[PDB]
This record gives sequence, C-alpha cells and structure tokens, in this order.
Amino acid sequence: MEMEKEFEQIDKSGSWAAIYQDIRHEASDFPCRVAKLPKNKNRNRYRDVSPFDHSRIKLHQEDNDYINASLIKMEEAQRSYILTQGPLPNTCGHFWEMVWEQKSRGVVMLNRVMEKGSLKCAQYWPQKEEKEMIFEDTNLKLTLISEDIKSYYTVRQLELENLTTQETREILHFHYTTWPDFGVPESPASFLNFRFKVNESGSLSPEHGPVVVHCSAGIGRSGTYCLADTCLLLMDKRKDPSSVDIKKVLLEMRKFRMGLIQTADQLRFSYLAVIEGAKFIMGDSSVQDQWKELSHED
Ligand SMILES: O=C(O)C(=O)Nc1sc2c(c1C(=O)O)CCNC2
Ligand SMILES: [Cl-]
Repeated sequence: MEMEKEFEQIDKSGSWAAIYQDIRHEASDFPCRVAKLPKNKNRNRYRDVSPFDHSRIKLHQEDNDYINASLIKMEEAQRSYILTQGPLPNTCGHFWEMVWEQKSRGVVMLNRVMEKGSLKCAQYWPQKEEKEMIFEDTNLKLTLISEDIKSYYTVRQLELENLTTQETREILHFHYTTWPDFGVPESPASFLNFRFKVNESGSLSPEHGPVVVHCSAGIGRSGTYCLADTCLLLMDKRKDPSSVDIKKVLLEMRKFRMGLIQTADQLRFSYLAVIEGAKFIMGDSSVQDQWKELSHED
C-alpha cells in the first residue's frame, strides 16, 4: 500500500511532528464571526474552538440560532457528519434540538464527562431509565430505554420526543469510554471494533440525517474518528486502498471545521487504523472477529 509505505518512511525519519505541522499550516482559515458574537460567549466551551460561519449548523430558533457545531460534508465519499463540542450545562437543550432538527439517529461520543479532574462535557443524557430528562427551553424529552455496557464502550438506546408534536424517535448513543483526551485508542482493533458497531447500527444510512460526532471540543478525537471513517469508506467504494490520500482527506475535512486531529500521534493512529481496516474491505472478514477478541469487550 502506498499509504503503508509512506507510513514506514515517516516512522523511520521521525517526521510525524513535521508532517502534522505541515497540515496545520496548509489548513483552511475561514471566519467565525457568529461564534464570536458577545451573546454567544457562554455557548462556546473553548475560546479557540469555533465553527466556521459557512458550515455551522443553525438551530431553527428565531431567538438565537447558534450552536458550536459544524456540518462536515465529504462530497466524494458521499457522507456527512456533524461535529460539535461536548454540550455545556446551558446548551444541552440546543444539542438535542440540533439532533431533532437535523434528523440524526446516532450520536458518537468519544470522551467522558470527567477527564483528568475536569468537566469536559455536560451530563446531557439520562443515566437511569426512571429519571428522564426534560429540556424546557427547547421542549424536548429524553429517556434512557436500555444500554449495553462493554469493557471500553457503551451503546445506549434513547428515546427523544418533541413535546410540541408528541413525535418520538429512537436515538442510538455510541460512547467510547477509554479514549483519553489528546490521546489515541488502545489499538486499531479497539477503534475498528467500535467503528463497526456504529456503522452496523444503520445510524449512517442516508435516509437519516448526519451522525453527530463529538468529544470535548469536537475536533481532536472527533477528527481522528472521522478521518479514519471517511478514508475507509472511500477505499471501500473504490476497492482500491492505494487511491486514498489520507492527508488530502484531512485537509478537505478541515475546510468545514478547524483543528480536526489535535496531535501528531492522533494523525499516526489514523494511518494505522486505515491500514488495518483495509484488510476487511479487501475481503478478509475474519479480521472482524480478530478485532473483537483483541479489543477485550468483556
Ligand atoms: O476532546 C477532544 O478530543 C479535543 O479535541 N479536545 C480539545 S481541543 C482543544 C482543547 C481540548 C480539551 O478537551 O481541553 C483546549 C483548547 N484548545 C483546543
Ligand atoms: Cl460541562
């Protein structure tokens, strides 16, 4: 693979920092003036992480339509994502309003609520079936229906109801719980096993809205997951691993949201995950059971 030969070169020359810095220097720079308006200051988790104006998700509210969230539209791969920060205590209603209005059926969460003693994300979903959450500002109700706890990730079945219309939808919550902030997953196997659970759920089928992916800021771990997912989808559509330029795909994604992938090692993990995932795409299905065993779900 042209991609695994390049990987060997970068490793042998120790160029991951240099390669990653090159991507930071070439990355798009678009205005974020809605995100920077004074009235939106308390809707942003990080002052240095904002959505571009041209690709931000607008809430269908006449009052204030701003949420820190971006629509990544990968034209060639024919897949879209919504990347967003971990909701704040005052934006959990906005978050589920976005999920409703964009018709998403899956939420991919790559962080924990508390990491390194800090609250990196609000508790925006219910932890107990009998303690549903009501978001008064956006008139939404959220109920935990069931959850499937594995050793390093949890899948939750949620019911989201629009209280104005009494319409309900099932939302699937894919929660990767062992991915450290500014770090990498334990192995390509762990990551690819989790990715398969997401893809196999149907959450990314095109009759639904785009899947929501978030970490704490919605750029680092979110960017790593989304880069690997898009690259694998591309080589799956083509059945040609050598036709995929990972760095070019990352630069394309960064046209829609800043800072996707936050460390050089996350970039390196992206290569490893795509290289390993190519095995399943090119016709070795047994590697999926290998990944499940290697991930130690139990
Ligand atoms: O959650 C992630 O994977 C991620 O990108 N996090 C990021 S990105 C980012 C910060 C954080 C953080 O969580 O502290 C702090 C301020 N600058 C950029
Ligand atoms: Cl928080």
